[PDB]
Amino acid sequence: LKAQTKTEEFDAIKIALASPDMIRSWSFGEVKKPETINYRTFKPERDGLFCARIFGPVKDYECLCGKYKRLKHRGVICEKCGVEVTQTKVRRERMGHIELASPTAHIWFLKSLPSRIGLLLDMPLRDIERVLYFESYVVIEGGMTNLERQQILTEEQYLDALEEFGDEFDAKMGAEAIQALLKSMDLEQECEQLREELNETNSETKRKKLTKRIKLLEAFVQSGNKPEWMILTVLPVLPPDLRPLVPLDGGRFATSDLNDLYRRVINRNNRLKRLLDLAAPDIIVRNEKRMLQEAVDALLDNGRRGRAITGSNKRPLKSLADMIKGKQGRFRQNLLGKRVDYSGRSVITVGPYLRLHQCGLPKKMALELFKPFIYGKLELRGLATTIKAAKKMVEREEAVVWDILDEVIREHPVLLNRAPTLHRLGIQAFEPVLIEGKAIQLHPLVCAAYNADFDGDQMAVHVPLTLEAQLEARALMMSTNNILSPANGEPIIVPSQDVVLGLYYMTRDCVNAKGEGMVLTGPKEAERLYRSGLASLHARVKVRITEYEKDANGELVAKTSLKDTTVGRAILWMIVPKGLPYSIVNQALGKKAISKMLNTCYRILGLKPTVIFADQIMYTGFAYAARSGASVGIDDMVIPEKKHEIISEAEAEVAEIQEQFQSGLVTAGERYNKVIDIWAAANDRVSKAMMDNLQTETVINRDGQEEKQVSFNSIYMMADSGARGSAAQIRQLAGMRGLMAKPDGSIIETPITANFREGLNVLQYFISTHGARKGLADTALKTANSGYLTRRLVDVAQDLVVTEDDCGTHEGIMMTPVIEGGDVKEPLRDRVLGRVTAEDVLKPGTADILVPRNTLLHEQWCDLLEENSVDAVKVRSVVSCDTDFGVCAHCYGRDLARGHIINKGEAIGVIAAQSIGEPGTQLTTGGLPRVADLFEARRPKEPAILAEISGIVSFGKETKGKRRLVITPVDGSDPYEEMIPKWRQLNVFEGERVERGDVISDGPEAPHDILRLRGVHAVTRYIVNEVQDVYRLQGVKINDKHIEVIVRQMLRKATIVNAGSSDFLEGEQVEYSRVKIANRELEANGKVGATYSRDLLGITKASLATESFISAASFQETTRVLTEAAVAGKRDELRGLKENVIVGRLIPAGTGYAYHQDRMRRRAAG
Amino acid sequence: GRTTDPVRMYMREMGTVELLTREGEIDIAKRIEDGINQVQCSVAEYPEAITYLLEQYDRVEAEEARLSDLITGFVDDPELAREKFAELRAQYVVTRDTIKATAQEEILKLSEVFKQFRLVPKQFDYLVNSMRVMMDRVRTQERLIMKLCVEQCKMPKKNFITLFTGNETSDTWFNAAIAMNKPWSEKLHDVSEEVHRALQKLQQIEEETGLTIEQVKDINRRMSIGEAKARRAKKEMVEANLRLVISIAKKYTNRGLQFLDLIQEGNIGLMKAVDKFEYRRGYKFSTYATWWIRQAITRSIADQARTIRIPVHMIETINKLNRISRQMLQEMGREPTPEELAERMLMPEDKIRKVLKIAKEPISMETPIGDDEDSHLGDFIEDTTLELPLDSATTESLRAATHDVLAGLTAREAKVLRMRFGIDMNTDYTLEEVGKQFDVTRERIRQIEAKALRKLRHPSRSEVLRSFLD
Amino acid sequence: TPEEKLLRAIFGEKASDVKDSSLRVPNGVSGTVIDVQVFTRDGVEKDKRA
Ligand SMILES: [Mg+2]
Ligand SMILES: [Zn+2]
Ligand SMILES: [Zn+2]
Repeated sequence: LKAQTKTEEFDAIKIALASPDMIRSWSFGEVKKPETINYRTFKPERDGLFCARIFGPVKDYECLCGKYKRLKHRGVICEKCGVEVTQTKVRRERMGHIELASPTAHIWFLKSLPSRIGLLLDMPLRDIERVLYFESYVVIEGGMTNLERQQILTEEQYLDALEEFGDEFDAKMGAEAIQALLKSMDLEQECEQLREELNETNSETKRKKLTKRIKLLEAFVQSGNKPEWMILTVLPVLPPDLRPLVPLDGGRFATSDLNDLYRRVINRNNRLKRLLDLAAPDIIVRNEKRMLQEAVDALLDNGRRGRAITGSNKRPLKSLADMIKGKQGRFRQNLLGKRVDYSGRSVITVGPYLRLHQCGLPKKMALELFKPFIYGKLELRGLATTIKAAKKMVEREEAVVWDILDEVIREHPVLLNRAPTLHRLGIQAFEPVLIEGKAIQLHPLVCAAYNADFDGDQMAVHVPLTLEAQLEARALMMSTNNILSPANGEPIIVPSQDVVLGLYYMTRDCVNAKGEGMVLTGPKEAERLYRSGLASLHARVKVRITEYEKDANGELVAKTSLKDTTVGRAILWMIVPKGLPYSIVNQALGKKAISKMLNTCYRILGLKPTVIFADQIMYTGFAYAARSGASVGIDDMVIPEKKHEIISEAEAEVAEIQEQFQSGLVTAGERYNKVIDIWAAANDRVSKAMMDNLQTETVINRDGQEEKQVSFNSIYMMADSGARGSAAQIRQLAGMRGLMAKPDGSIIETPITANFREGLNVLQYFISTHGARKGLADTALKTANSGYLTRRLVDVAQDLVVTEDDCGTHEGIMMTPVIEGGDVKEPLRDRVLGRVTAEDVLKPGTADILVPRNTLLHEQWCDLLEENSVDAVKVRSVVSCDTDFGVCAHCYGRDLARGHIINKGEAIGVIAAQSIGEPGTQLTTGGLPRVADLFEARRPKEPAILAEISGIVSFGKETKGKRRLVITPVDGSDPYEEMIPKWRQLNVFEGERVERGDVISDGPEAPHDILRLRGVHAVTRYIVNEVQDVYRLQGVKINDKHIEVIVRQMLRKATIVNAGSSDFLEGEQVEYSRVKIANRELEANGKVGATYSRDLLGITKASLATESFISAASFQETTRVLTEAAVAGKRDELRGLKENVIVGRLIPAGTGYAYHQDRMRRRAAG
Repeated sequence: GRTTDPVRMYMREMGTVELLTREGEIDIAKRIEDGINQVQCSVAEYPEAITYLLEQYDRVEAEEARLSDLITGFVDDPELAREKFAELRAQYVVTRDTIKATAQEEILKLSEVFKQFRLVPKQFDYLVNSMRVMMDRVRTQERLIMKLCVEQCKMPKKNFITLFTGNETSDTWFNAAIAMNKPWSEKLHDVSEEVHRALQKLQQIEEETGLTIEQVKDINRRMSIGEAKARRAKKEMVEANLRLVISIAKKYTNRGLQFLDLIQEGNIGLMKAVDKFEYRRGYKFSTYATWWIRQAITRSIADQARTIRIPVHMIETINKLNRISRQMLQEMGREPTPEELAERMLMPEDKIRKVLKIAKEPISMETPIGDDEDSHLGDFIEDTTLELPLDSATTESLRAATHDVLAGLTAREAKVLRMRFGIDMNTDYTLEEVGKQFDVTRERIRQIEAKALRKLRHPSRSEVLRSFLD
Repeated sequence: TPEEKLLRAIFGEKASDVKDSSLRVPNGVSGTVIDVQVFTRDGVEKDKRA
């Protein structure tokens, strides 16, 4: 089959240097004049930056002169002024060129940090520039006389050398010289000679540089690039419409700066040509050449020499490099953002009536949004003659169109998004409900996922146009399909505030209330008792209930009994579906328990019942909370009666210590510490006073004299339930608030003795102000830090996607409870949950396998593990996965918004990064910067040192600034001797044996070490446990998984030790390497296989290396990436997410994973 | 050191050149005179240079050219020209027949009269070019005859130049020197056929050019020398005078061109100044060159300094308006009304609006607006040349409409209506064309059209197409 | 274009040499007009309303 010629759907992309002829290929004509437009008739002057002949017709399908105006005439080149009449769009396409008189250096290859022309010629930059400016002469192909090939000479020196040797010696200057150098260069010979020289001499200094350079050279050879091309003969001109002259209001014009630049390059160029034909003196033509160099440089990339300024305006004119780079840090117009059709936004409101799967959509918004659908549907049923008439109909807002809109809306989800999108729940799909009014209504249960308050936050809507988008939205981005955080299996649909105050007030009990002690047949007549006003909502009562347990095999058991409960719990029970026990509603139902209700419901009955349950819980929560008449008065906040006395005694303490300072019994600092301690203790006292009084002081009577229970006071119920408020803020309300701190970090020794219930005076408020401002500043900053972190994270992961199904390795990490110093800072059950066993696990006795090799451990398996005493389970992790270029689903875990095992093709790196990043706002060496330090691998300030090798050690030599430590292995050779500075207090025992990785000193340790000495599992364990320490200290739930994938991406590269295929010390992919030595172990060489050493790269460092250059050009420094890729002729195959997003095709993950796979296998095949 | 910034590597490079003494100027100019006059005299000694001028003047009187395309005038009108050319022709027709010793005295005079003619620079250039090209023609045969012996047939160049000098035409060297029994002699036989046939053009040159191969080198060699001397001196002068250019360009700085652009154009001006200068008039070279340099500067600025090029008189006009606006600014205490400067200026005076508008410079499309954010002016300029989708849909629909309604008439009415308009066909057809294509012609066809339009006019048909006109 | 030409031929409409630039109240906003001002170039004849 004939392969093809014209447009197919392309794969990969290539980048390289451009030949003069190659540049001429693109060019459809030479621009010979600086002229733009005629100045009266605004038509393009021919052969100028804007030209109809070279580039294209000014108006569609029309010749410039106007002779051929007919759409029939097309491939015709006009006889008057040749313009092929074609759409004006081709003026956005067709390029041009300029033939430069003298050769010119391309600023990108001159000034890139490792100057390409420089290190290709093994010549310094300053020399090359000194030669370019005609400030000295340089030799080329010196022959055998007196002189080196790359040697530089002066005027007098060149003259003398010329007098001595006329021929068989050669020297030039300027651009032509450098081009002569590059053209004369023979890379192959250099290769041979350098290999020889590499072999002969042994010095680290010599052969390091030697091998680096030979590698560079052979790379450039394999590229297909010939060095001369770094010097520009021909200069391409960008299409006119990409730098337009287009008119404005008031008859004014506006144009891109490139014109101003290009024009210059033309003028000077032309002038230079003139200066040749007039036979000008050298001093002149030289100046003109330099000027041409400067102009071209300014055109390509401005700012690397002089920074030319635009006409009449100080602001420096934007060059082509600045066009490519873009701005707002690193953003390429895909990255910063892109405007999108079929969308909208507005202020959002509540809408509690909504089911969890829908959202209120303003009528007008839905009208303008679905407009094309409405047009098509109106004439589909024939209510409109034509599309025009349809427009007139909906524009008139005729009454009939609203129903048609009701039709086009029904099954057709819309995407809702909020401003700070962090995790994937920042965008969710909903079913539109047509609503009068201009505000968007959003289901309350979802308000948690968006982090959306009602204080005027706005949300944006997007319409899923294509069918695939409708089904993606409904089956993926749908609200009901994500009930669980991807970070941890806990429900994100958890009831927020009003609702939980509702259920809390519902199931609670006071000591004596109407209907106390009586008995009822069932919840129905319990509610019937309540609504009629006979029985109180909360009273201790026995009622018959029928609960269910599915504990049979897939089968619901039933049992009935008399339960001792309250009226409220009885009424609430009506909602609880099926197989849930009555035990769950029989408690007080706080925000914590009310969550575990939904959770258990999900892990038992499945999705649908959990959804409908949650909805019901919300509705009843709101209803009953409204019934409750909960409120807040000024007398709802109770100050301790003993406050003033505490203040007084604590006030005696300070004057005591003060009297002791007056008599010198105590030093100033010790005094300060003392007084501060007494005030702090006082604060604690008042807090634990008001806490007791506020909490238990309801003292009430049942049938006897008295009894006392937990208070029914409003603010207490609020803080206790988990609705809103907390012991700290309550403490600030009634008891005194804190001891503030002055800006320098010190803490004022006279706290705020008053509170908010009382008044604060001038001083106390002024002092509170600093705390406030620092609070706002700090939080607003930590937002940015979080964002930056997520950025680095997704950059380092991204393309990691579940690819294979099972790599099939027994490998994994040993999972134990975290067990820190006290009892169990986190259990085993949470650590191993939803993960998969590496190998079968024992009972205390054996040949009895409870869990069989690799099996998803769900709640039942973990509970079965809990029944038995098993303290340890080895678990497969994403870090140990044998699969190359991705993760097998078998190694990942089940975790998702769904409880089933992770799907094939879901992109895990991104969700991992998001999962780590979203909570980062809540984080407070320690803290968020501690996390950033961790993922960046950074060696700490005052690190410890670990024993290089096991065996008995001792101290050796003396004090030079290092007192040497000599290690003595039992069997093996001694020679390892480490130089440890002796002014650092040691740990290691002079007479004791130390295992490798022991403490030879104290302080934190660099994970590079932990990886090298302790091993891979050790280092990943250190990272995960430390970062998890940071997060868990703040109360943040993040599964170890995500952190583990981040870690895997950190360790992607390693450095070889042995040999037999590739180079010695190269940092390289362990995917590539391991697949190569697994390939080498058999066939090939029998075994030549090479040993490597795993390396640890920080996230920002690991994100640096990416095969795809289009990807790198996005988030890295654009200029350098483009150059550095362009020299090697690097060929980007795409294959990743970022690059495919940039080029605008299907993501090689998720829904798209089917396509790419089908394409990936078709590639490199029959 | 070198701070880059090419203004500096220029400033320091020219600063080396030492200022000219008042005597040195005259020395150099004298050198120029010497050099040029050499090439002029060398031209006078060429027969073809004369005969060419003759053949050209014979074409001038034959109305195949004009007197302006040949002479800029002599030392010293058409009559005087006619008789001067008669003089030239006269000395030519004498010198020609005297070639039989004594001839030289007249051949020297033949030059003199020819030297009275001041040629158009183009003509002189054509002459000199023709000479050097003729020398290329001589070189072809010299190198052919050289390589055919030395490189191919193995003969030393040492013995090759012996019978060469003085002759290089006749058979004295070719056929009488191969029998010399030298080691290189019998080897000359292999290539003989190729040398002696190529000798044709060689001996032909002495026919065309009227000079033996001897003189042909001499004359234009002397010419080369003269030219060289000339360029040498002139260059020297310019390089000496760069400082003046620098001093002049410092006036014109902000006019919208870069410093080095200015000084370069001015340098070109100085080059022209040296080219056209005559020291014999006693006019100082400084104040003479100043005008030329200033001319190059201003004339260049007018031409290339705008993103939109404007003719010179327009520019001067604009400036003229500015002048008035200056006095009238405070004179009126407010500013002259838009039509005020109009009466002050000669022309129709409503031109103030047009001229004042077109004179404005375009605004950088990168001009930042608001927030300091990446929103830049160009980001706000919408495409007005695009076509709304809400329309394109109606185009595609209207196709289905007229295509439907054209199936509603007779096939001949349909053919005639699809013909009378461009519907689904190239161009459209004149009613006579339609007649020839239909074989039924003229008024007849038009009638059908009417009735056709009539059938689509009264609605069953009309209800679908009527909704298209808003 | 051809079919537009046929359309005009049948319905005999003169497609104007003038396009409508008229200022119309932005979509959705509704109110009462409390004033109108007319600024004119010095020398151009003031229209009727002005
Ligand atoms: Mg808010
Ligand atoms: Zn034309
Ligand atoms: Zn795996």
